[PDB]
Formats: sequence, C-alpha cells, structure tokens
Amino acid sequence: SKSSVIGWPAVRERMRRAEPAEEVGFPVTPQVPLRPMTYKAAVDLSHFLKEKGGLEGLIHSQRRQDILDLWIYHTQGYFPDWQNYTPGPGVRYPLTFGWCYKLVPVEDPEREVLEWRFDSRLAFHHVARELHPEYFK
Amino acid sequence: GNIFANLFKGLFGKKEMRILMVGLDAAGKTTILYKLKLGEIVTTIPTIGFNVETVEYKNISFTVWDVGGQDKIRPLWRHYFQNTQGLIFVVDSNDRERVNEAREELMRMLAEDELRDAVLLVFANKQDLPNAMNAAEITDKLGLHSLRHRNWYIQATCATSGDGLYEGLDWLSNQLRNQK
Amino acid sequence: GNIFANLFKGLFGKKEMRILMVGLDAAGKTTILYKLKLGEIVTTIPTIGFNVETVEYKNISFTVWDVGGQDKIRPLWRHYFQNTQGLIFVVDSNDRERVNEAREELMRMLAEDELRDAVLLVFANKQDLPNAMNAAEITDKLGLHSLRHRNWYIQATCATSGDGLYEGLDWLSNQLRNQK
Amino acid sequence: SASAVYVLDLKGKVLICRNYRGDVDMSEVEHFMPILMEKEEEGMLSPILAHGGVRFMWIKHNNLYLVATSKKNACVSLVFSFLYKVVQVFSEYFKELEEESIRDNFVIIYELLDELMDFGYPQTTDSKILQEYITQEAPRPPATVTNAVSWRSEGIKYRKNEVFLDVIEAVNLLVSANGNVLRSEIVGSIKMRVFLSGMPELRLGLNDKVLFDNTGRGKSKSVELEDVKFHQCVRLSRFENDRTISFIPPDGEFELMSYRLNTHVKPLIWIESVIEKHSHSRIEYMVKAKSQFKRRSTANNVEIHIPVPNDADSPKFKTTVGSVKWVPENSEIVWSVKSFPGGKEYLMRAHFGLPSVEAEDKEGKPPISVKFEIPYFTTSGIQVRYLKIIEKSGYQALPWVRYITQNGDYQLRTQ
Amino acid sequence: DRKGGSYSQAAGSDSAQS
Ligand SMILES: Nc1nc2c(ncn2[C@@H]2O[C@H](COP(=O)(O)OP(=O)(O)OP(=O)(O)O)[C@@H](O)[C@H]2O)c(=O)[nH]1
Ligand SMILES: Nc1nc2c(ncn2[C@@H]2O[C@H](COP(=O)(O)OP(=O)(O)OP(=O)(O)O)[C@@H](O)[C@H]2O)c(=O)[nH]1
Ligand SMILES: [Mg+2]
Ligand SMILES: [Mg+2]
Repeated sequence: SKSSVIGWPAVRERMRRAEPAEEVGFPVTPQVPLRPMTYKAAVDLSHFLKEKGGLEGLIHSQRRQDILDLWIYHTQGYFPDWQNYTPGPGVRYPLTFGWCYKLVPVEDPEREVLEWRFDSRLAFHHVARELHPEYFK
Repeated sequence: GNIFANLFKGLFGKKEMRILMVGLDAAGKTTILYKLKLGEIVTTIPTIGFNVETVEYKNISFTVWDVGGQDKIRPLWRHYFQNTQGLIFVVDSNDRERVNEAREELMRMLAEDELRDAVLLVFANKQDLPNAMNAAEITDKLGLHSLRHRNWYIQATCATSGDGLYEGLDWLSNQLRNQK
Repeated sequence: GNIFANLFKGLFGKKEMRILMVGLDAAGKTTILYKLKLGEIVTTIPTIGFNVETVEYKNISFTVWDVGGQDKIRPLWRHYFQNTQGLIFVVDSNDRERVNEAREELMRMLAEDELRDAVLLVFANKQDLPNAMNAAEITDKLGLHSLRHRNWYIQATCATSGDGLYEGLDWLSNQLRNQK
Repeated sequence: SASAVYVLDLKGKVLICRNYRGDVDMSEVEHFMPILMEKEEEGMLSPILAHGGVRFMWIKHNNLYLVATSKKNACVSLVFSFLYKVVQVFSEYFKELEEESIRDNFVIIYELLDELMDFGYPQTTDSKILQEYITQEAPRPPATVTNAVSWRSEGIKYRKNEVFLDVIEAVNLLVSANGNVLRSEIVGSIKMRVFLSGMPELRLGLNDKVLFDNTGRGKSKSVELEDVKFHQCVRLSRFENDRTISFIPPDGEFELMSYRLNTHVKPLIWIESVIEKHSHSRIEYMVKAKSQFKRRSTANNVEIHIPVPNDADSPKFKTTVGSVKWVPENSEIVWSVKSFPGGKEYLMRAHFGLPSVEAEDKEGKPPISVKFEIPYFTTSGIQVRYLKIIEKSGYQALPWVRYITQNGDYQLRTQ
Repeated sequence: DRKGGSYSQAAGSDSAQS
C-alpha cells in the first residue's frame, strides 16, 4: 500500500508532536465503502506499524490514538472503533481480535501512563474477550 | 514544485483579504457597507439577517459581511466565525443607554478563542451630532487598551459625509498585509 | 435586447411625466387647473371629489389630479400618492387663519415615507390682492427651507391673469427632466 | 369495528362501498356530507363523524374521503390502521389516487375489498402478497400468507442480488420569532430497496450508542436514537434481547428502521429575515441566509419560502445568489437556490408596494419554511457497520445504500 | 450519479467485534 506508507511518516510525526498528556458536520466521501476493521486487516496493520516503527513504545494518549484512528479511516475506510484498549487498571488489551498492539503501564486508571506495545499472541489469543466475555457478546 | 504562477499573479496583484461587519442595530453598519460598496446614502429597513458585499480598493477585494445587532440576531454571529480573517465593531456614541449592551456584546464576541487572528476594528459611527465623543473617550470607555494580543485602532467615520472611511480601510489593509 | 424603438420614439419626444394638485379649498386649484388646461377662468363649485385631466406641453404630458381641501377630504390625499410622481401645492395667502392649517397639512403630507421622490412645487395663488405676501415671506412662514431632501420651488401665479405659470412649468420640467 | 368502509368523492358521490357487518343501513352515507359541511362551517369538523348511534369515521384521500361507518365502540385505531393499509395497497396497485381509477378498476376493486377484510376484521394486508392472488389483468392463495414469513415470498430468483438502501435524514427545526429554536428533532429513515434471489435474512449492524455501550465501545461517535421502530420483517425479540437486528428483507423498497431523536446541534441553515413593511406604503424583505452546515456539503435544490403580503404587488428583488420567483398561488416568495455550498451567505432585499385601501381582516403570520436537501451528509454521525446477508443456498451479496439529508419540519416563526 | 448521495458499499457485520 503506497498510500499507507506515505501517510505513515506524517501520521507518526503528528503523533510525536502531540503531547502525551472547529468544523461541524459529518462529510462522507462519495462511493467509499465503510466497515469495521477485520482481524486479518488488523494483524496486517499491526505488523506494518511494527515494521515501520513509531507505534511500539509510544506513550499512549487520547489525542494520538484519535489521530491514528482518523488516519486509518481516511486511508482504508476502517472505522476508528477497533483500536480499543481493555479496561484497567494495568495492561489494556486490544478490543478487536487480531490486533497486535496493546497498552501497558510504564511507571486512578486515568492518571496511569500507558505505552503501546506489540503483542503477536494478541492476534491468536483473545485475552480481552476472555477478560470481558460480556463485552464480546 | 514551482511557484512561478504565484509570482506572476502577485506582480499584478493577487491578494484580496476579507472583513467582518458586526455591531449594534441602528449603528450605521448598513449605511457604511452601502457607502463602501456603492458610495451613496441609501435608506434601508433594519437588518433582520445580514448583508455580504465586496469592495475592490488598493488591489485587495475586501469582502465585508454586515451583521445586525438584533436581540434574536446577536447570537447568530457565531456562524460567521468559521473562515474569518477580520472583524469590525461598530460603536454607537449617540446611544448612552445601549453603550453598556454594546460593550458586553463586544466582550462576549472577543472572548472566543476562534476569533484570534482577526484584529480589532472599531469605527465611530454617527459622527454628525455634537454629543459624539472623541477618538479617545470612546476607546477609554470601551477599554480597548486592555485587550491582550489584539491590534485595535479607533477611526471616526461620518455616515452622511463618508470622510474617514479611507483611513479605516488603509489601517485594515496595513494590519492584514505587511508588505510594500 | 435592443432599445432602438425607444430611441426612435425619444427622437421626437417620449417623456410625459405626472403632476399633483393639492391644497386647501377655495385656493384657486380648480381655476388654476382650468387655466392650465383650457386657458380661461371657469367658475366651479367646491371640489367635493377631484378633477383628473392631462395637459400636453413641451412634448411632456403632465397629468394633473386636483385634490380638495375639505376636512373630510383632507385625509384622502394618501389615495393619490399611489402612482404619483409629481405634486403641486397651492397656498392661500389671503387666509391668515387658514395659513396655519395649510402649513400643518403640508407638514403632515410631507411626513409620508412613500412620498419621497416628489419635489416641492409651491404655487402662490391669489396673487392679485394687496394682502398677498411675497415669494419669500410665504416660504419663510411655511419653512420651505427646512424640508430636507425636498426640491421646493416657490412661484407666484395670478388666477385672474395667469402670470408665472409658464415659469413654474419650466422650473418643474428642469427639476424632473435632466437632459438637454 | 367499522360497519362498512366506503370510498366517497369530492361532490359527495360514493365511488365504492363494501359492507362487512351489515349492522348499519347504507343510506346513512347521504347524511355524512351535510354533517361535514356543518362541522366545517362551524369549526367542529373532525375525521370521525357521528350520525346518532353510528360513527362515520372518514379520512381525506387524494380525491375522495375514505369513510368507514361503524356502530359499536370498535377499535378506532384499528380502523385507522386498516384504512392506511388500504391506501398503501391502492397506491401500490393504482399509480394515481383519483376518480379516474376508482371507476376504472372496480372489477378487481371489489375482489380486493372482499379479500382484505371480513366481518370488520382485516385479514390481508400484503400488497405484494395480495398481488399474487388478486390481479386486474385466480389460483389458490399463496402459502406465504399461511406461513409465518408473510413479508418474504419464497422461491424468488434474481440474476443479481443488489439492494439499494436509503439513509434519509429529516431536519425539523422550530425556530420561534424570538430567534430561539424550540422543536429541533431529527427523524432517521433506513429504507432499503432489496432485489435479490430467495428469502435473505438481513442482519443489520450500525453505530448505535446503546449497542456500543453494551459491547463496551461507547467512546466513538454513536447515534443515540430516542425512538427506533423496526419494520414488520424485523424481529422484536432479537432487538429486545441484545439489539440483534435480524429480519427477512422484503422484495422491493421497504422501510426497515426509522430513527427518531432530538438534536442539540446548531441548525444547518441560519435564516435571518427582516420586515421593513411601511404602513400601506411599501415592504422590505431583509432576508439573510447563513449555511451552518459543513463547507464540504452542498444543499441541492434549496427553496427558502418567505411569506410575502397577501395583497402585495409589484415586487422587486435585490438578492445576491439564487433565483427568486414570486408565486401568487402560494402567496409567498421562494428563495430558490440550485446548489448551496456549506458556509454560503446569501443576502436578499425584497421591495414591493401595497394598496392604499387597508385590509378588512387580518391574514396571520405563517412561518418561514425552507426546502433544503443536501445528500451525502450525515449530521447525526450514525455509521452503518454491517448487514448480515445470509441465504440458505449461499450467495455473495452486494448491498448498496445512500445517505440523503433533507429539510423536514424546518419552519421559522415570523416576526 | 444520483441526487441525494451516491450509493456506497456496505459490510456484513462488525468485523472488529468478533
Ligand atoms: N441622520 C443620520 N443618521 C445616522 C447617521 N449615522 C447613522 N445613523 C442612523 O443609524 C441608522 C443606521 O441604519 P443602517 O445602517 O441602514 O442599518 P444598521 O446600522 O446595520 O442597523 P440595523 O439594521 O438595525 O442592524 C440609520 O437609520 C440612522 O438613523 C448619520 O450620519 N446621519
Ligand atoms: N377674484 C378672484 N378669486 C380667486 C382667484 N383665485 C382664486 N380665487 C378664489 O378661489 C376659489 C377657487 O375656486 P376653484 O379654483 O374653481 O376651485 P378650488 O381652488 O379647487 O377650490 P375648491 O373647489 O373649494 O376645493 C374661487 O371661488 C375664487 O373665489 C383670483 O385670481 N381672483
Ligand atoms: Mg444593517
Ligand atoms: Mg376645484
């Protein structure tokens, strides 16, 4: 994906610029399909982020996560809802199965510093689903 | 990339700029806008909504959007805050009772972080009666010197005569453009 | 579109214009209208309603609609304001008691927002008795100089003879028509 | 519990009537017209009339009054539902609702009326199902009506499986004359035109606030619909359990779900109107329209209706953008705009004369209504997630849907 | 094309929820 590779450097720079701690409406591109990210797609995205870097070890922040989700939605049409973290306290596991990224403490749950960490077993083990069976339906 | 087209356009004039027209009702804003656009004293009913026009002078197309000062239209000025580069406040020195209301409305309008790059533009309207104050008493009453990070200038313009509008336009152009 | 037909019509005269006849009763309005249309002093009863006629002079058809000055007909002048472009006022300088009433009626009629494009056309009627005032004393008493945005012209005409009617017509043509 | 449903005409002539219980004489229809005339002339006219002990409930159709007489304390709501179903069936079978078709298809009309309801109890209401047994151009009744699935006919085969959805938005704004918006409600509409083979069972999934909260994803933009009403094919139990939207789509265009919730956002269009009406001299229309929608969105076919004076004449229009046409039939000025990009600001200055003679009676102040319709715009932010299309035979579906935003009850109170 | 918003392809279910 040439577009994803091109957007990765700018996205990483924007995420780094934003510290760790205006227009209204919901415009939609015409004919662009919209659907949630798949497990295989999530695994591929996690692998691409790990290979390109800038995602593993970065301090977790709401603004950076929102920017990354918006960039992913713009570049692929995947809804920015699969990049969710498991409830704390402690390590936050990915909400969507197949994701290779997770948030772990680096030191109230909101005051805890979290960092994105790669996890290959997440794409194969549903740790978040086991922890929260009710949330998975 | 090449920017030869931009230089060619600027050699003959490309910058246009923008402007905003806000203030209390019956403050001469509509008359000032009409004089800037046409140059005649036109009589109109009170501005229920707003008027948008453009003025071509000094190679800059200063588009000004007049806004009324009605009670139901006072909170409607937030729609013009999107894609705005300037803001003009029209004072009414002949209305002592509405001076406090105009000051409160101006403070509310300037207390928004969205309108930060728009410098202050205060015009003294109704400069035809002896009761009108000078260019310093009105500024002192409004406290224009206490506006942090705001470039404010007081200019006196007469709606009936039209004098002083050129000075205000030149000041606005100098604030917007910082070139030769 | 083409305007060749309009130019061809205007080559020999196309503009017509309009006129109004207002004033108090027994002010020589009917006699003045008869002299303008016919050229003689015709004795007529008080104008209960109105008289409508047209006169062709200087290639312009100046339509004249006489309006009475009756108490029940005083408020009926608003009906004639529609589709009216000109107005001629006839004063009665021989009625000192009715002078104030005529001035008040003129002020009330001059305070209409619809009647703005019509300039002042004051006719000094009853200019045959020694008690008749001059062309400035009547204007000063009526305050014609205080009519802002009103093109007023004072002309004295004698009902018995007819002197000055041509001068008033020429002044009206010059004020209305702005061509060579 | 209506005694007989009949179809009347504008002159009081009954286009067609069909008794179902026989407890009321057919001659009572003659007294319906004088009663309606008296009620209208006295302001007491209501859809449900009453001729002594018999109530004559009627509704105003395109050209005729669907009067359904009744004698006992029957279900008025049931009668209204039956009348609505009959109107929908007539619209489906007959493209026009006028006297030209009432007297033209009576042969099939009598059969349809007999089959639809019996003894005051409606029995058949599926227009597609009814078209398989009653035609104007007969076999045994279909088993789909007898079967549980009365909204998905089995055995339907199509060369392709294409379903066209419609995300219809209804922007209703009630702005008072004081400048404040009182009633600001947005009604969603999920209508799909399904054309596939077989009896697919749609498995709808969208960005609902309740569903996201239950799944734990209540942090992104999710629509919190105050009122969500599923269609007939929608299973109530599945939605009641875990918001499971599973139902068999019908063959053709149908309304699956219709969201309905209030809106706390700014209006898409800000209209400021001024009235410089001289006392019988002239009038001013200081109409200013501010587009509060996103600049990336354009309002196609914008028609801002501005009510002019009832006796106004000789109007002059001094506007900036958009054609202005004065329609004497509507007695209002329509600020017609072909395409209105978001953030646009159009200024208009109306000026017309008035008759010298004052009006004998007042005319009222009708509210100003706009007819904006900006498609491909989702103000509510509700995003469809997935549509589970499952078939017993097995096929690859290609669903389609379009989001359309239009102007609903967007009225502005006049000054 | 078509007025009212062009038709867009839809998914089958929430792939991110398993
Ligand atoms: N005579 C006179 N009146 C003035 C002068 N300047 C301002 N005014 C008054 O100010 C009013 C200005 O009206 P407009 O300019 O048309 O409209 P506006 O200032 O935007 O006020 P709103 O329409 O209510 O929003 C006029 O009605 C005048 O009465 C002046 O120089 N001379
Ligand atoms: N003797 C004399 N009387 C005049 C002269 N001018 C005006 N009048 C008087 O003014 C009156 C005006 O009469 P008309 O002109 O026929 O009608 P009018 O002016 O419209 O007055 P009303 O019909 O009552 O409204 C006459 O009856 C005269 O008595 C004049 O030059 N000489
Ligand atoms: Mg104004
Ligand atoms: Mg007379």
